[PDB]
Amino acid sequence: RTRLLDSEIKIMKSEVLRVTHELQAMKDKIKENSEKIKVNKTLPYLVSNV
Amino acid sequence: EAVDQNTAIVGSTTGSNYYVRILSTIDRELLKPNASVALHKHSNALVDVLPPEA
Amino acid sequence: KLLEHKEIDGRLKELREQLKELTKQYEKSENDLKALQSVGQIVGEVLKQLTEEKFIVKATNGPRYVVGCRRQLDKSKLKPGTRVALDMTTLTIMRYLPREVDPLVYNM
Amino acid sequence: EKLKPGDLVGVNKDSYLILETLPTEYDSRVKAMEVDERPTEQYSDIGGLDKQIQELVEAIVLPMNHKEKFENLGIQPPKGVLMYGPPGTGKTLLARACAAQTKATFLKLAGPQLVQMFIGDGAKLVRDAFALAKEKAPSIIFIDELDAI
Amino acid sequence: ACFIRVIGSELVQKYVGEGARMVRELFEMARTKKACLIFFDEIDAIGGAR
Amino acid sequence: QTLQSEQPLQVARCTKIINADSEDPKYIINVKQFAKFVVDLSDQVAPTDI
Amino acid sequence: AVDTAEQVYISSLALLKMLKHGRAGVPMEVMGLMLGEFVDDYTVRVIDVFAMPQSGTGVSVEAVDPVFQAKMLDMLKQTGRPEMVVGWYHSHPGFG
Ligand SMILES: Nc1ncnc2c1ncn2[C@@H]1O[C@H](COP(=O)(O)OP(=O)(O)OP(O)(O)=S)[C@@H](O)[C@H]1O
Ligand SMILES: [Zn+2]
Repeated sequence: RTRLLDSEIKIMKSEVLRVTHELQAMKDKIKENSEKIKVNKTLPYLVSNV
Repeated sequence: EAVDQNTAIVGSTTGSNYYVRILSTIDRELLKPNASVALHKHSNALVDVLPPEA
Repeated sequence: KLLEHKEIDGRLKELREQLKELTKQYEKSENDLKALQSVGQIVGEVLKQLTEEKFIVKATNGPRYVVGCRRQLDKSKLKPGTRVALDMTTLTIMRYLPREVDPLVYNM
Repeated sequence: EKLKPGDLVGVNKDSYLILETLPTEYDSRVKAMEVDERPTEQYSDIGGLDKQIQELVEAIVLPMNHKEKFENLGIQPPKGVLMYGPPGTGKTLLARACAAQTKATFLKLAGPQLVQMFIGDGAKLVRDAFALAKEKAPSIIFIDELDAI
Repeated sequence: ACFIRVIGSELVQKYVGEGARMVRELFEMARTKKACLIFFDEIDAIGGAR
Repeated sequence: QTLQSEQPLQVARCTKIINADSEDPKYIINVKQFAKFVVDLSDQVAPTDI
Repeated sequence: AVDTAEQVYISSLALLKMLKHGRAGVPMEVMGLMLGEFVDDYTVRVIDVFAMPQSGTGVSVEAVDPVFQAKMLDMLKQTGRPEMVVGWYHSHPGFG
C-alpha cells in the first residue's frame, strides 16, 4: 500500500520529465524551425553542384 | 598605363580596366612592360609584383 | 496486484522514450541550428606556393588571390595542385580536399 | 544519402546553406517529351524491310515478353540497337511501328531538344527519361538524330 | 494570308543556342494562327553543308 | 509635378517559372542568369495561372 | 523643436561589442540593439550594448523579438541596472 503510492508519485516525477523533455523537443524545435523558415523564405535557393 | 609617376591604369582578372594610383614604395623598373600585379580591394591600388610564370 | 508500478514503469518507458527521442532529434537539430555558426566557405585550388605562408588560389569563376592557412593546416600538404576550402570573409585556406577532372580518363 | 557527386542542390544566398536537392523539378520540356499520344503505324503498312522487321521485333519485343526464354538457354539479350543509312528508307517509321504494335512505354526523344542553353538540363533530362521509363519497367526508348548530340 | 519573309541570318545570332530559339519563335508564331505563310529565301545563309 | 509620386514604385523583376508544387505555390523560378529562385505569390494574384 | 549638436558618449564596452559582434557577424550583416540613458537633447552616453540573435531572412525590425528583450533584460533587471533601449545597429563588415 506504500510502494504503489510511491509509483503514483513517480509517475508525476516522470511526467515532469515528460514536460521538460517535450519542452526541449517542442519549444526548441520552434526555435530551430523558425530559424529554418527564416532560411526558407529567401531570394533563390541557388542551384549548384555537389 | 601610367599617366605620370604613381598613377596607374590597371587591368584585372575581373577583366575590366581601372584607374588608380600606386604607392611610393614600388621600384619603377619592375613593371617595365607589365607584371603579374598585386592589387588591393577597396583602395584597389598596386601593391606588389607576383613572381612570373617562367 | 501492484501493476500500477508497471503502469508507472510503462509510462516511464513510453513517455520518456518518446520525449527523449523527440528531444534527441531536437538535440541533433539544435546542432543543425548550431550550424548557423558553421555558415559557408569558399573552395579554390592552390596554384603555387607564393611564400611559405602564402598561396595563390583559384576562384573557379575568376580571379586569383593571396591566402594563408588557418594556423596549422600543414603547409607542406598544401602543394600546388591540391584543392582547399577557402574562408568567406578572410578568404584564406580552411580545409583541404580531394578531387580531379574529366571522366574520359576515368571511364577508360 | 541524398548526396552524391553531381548534385544540383538549392542553396541559400546569405548563409549559403543547402536546403533541397531540387527534388520535384520536372519541367514542361521534361514532361512534354514523354509519349501519351500512341501512334498507329502498322507493320503491313511498311513494305520490303522484312529481315529488319525480323531483327527489330524478334530482338526487342521478345525481351519485353520472354526474358526466361533467354534464361532457359543461358544467354543474354543485347543492349543497344542502332539504325543508320540513307535518309529516305524509313527510320522514324520503325520506331513508330514499335509505338503501334507494342505497348511497353514508347518514349521518343528528339535530338536538338537536348541541346541546352540553361546549362545542366539535358543530362538531368536523360536521367529523368530513364528514371521515368524505369517506372514503367519495359522501356521502349528511342532517340532520333543521335549525331546531333 | 499571313505572309512572313524570313531572312536566313535572323537565325544567325551570336550567342550559344539562340537561333534554335529563333526556330522556336518561328513555330510559336506559326501555331498561333491559320493558313500562315513562311517564306524562306537564301537558305545557304542558313546552310545545307555539313 | 507627377515625378515624386511615381518614385515609390519598384524595380521588380520579370521571371520564368520552373514548376508548381502541390497544394501551395512554393514556386521555383529562373529569371535569366542568376540562379533558380524559390518564391511566394502575392495575395492579390490569380493563383490559377501562375 | 530647437536643435543643438547631439553628442554620443560611447561606453567602451559598446566599442568592444560592436567589433566582436560584427566580427562574428562574418559577412551576413547582423543586427543588434543600443541600450542607454536619456540625459538631454545634445548628449547621449550609452552604457550597455548587448547581443541580438542572428536572423537569416533580412535585417529587419520584425526580427526584433520584444519578449526576447523582456526575458534577457528581465535577467538583467537585478543584474546591475537596466535602462531604455535607445537604438540599434546593423553591419557592413568589409566596406566602410
Ligand atoms: N516501307 C515503306 N513503306 C511506305 N513508306 C515508306 C517506307 N519506307 C519509307 N517510307 C516513306 O519514307 C518516309 C519515311 O522516312 P523518314 O521519315 O525519312 O525516316 P527518317 O527517320 O526520317 O529517316 P531520316 O534519315 O531521319 S530523314 C515517309 O515519306 C514514308 O512514307
Ligand atoms: Zn549593414
